[PDB]
Amino acid sequence: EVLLLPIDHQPANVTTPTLDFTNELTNWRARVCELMKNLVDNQRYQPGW
Amino acid sequence: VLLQRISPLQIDPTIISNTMSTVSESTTQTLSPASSILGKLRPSNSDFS
Repeated sequence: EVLLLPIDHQPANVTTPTLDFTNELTNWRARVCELMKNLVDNQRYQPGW
Repeated sequence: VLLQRISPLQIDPTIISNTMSTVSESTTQTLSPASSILGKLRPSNSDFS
């Protein structure tokens, strides 16, 4: 009586869904974009631009 | 011509043109280092012998 998932599950509170920025994959996309900001912050890693 | 068949490496036809697209310039300039390269050196496989 159990299934296994690769991501975290959490049941919804309401039946009318609407947009939020509080979950695991948005946190993931945020951390990836934060690394790319830290990578564009140096111009050693791209000297041509 | 004898080492031609022994040696494993051949020329990669597109290294030079796949490069110089990482760096670019404004089109407002009339001088171009990348097309200066591609007018300066001509690979043509006659370099190879």
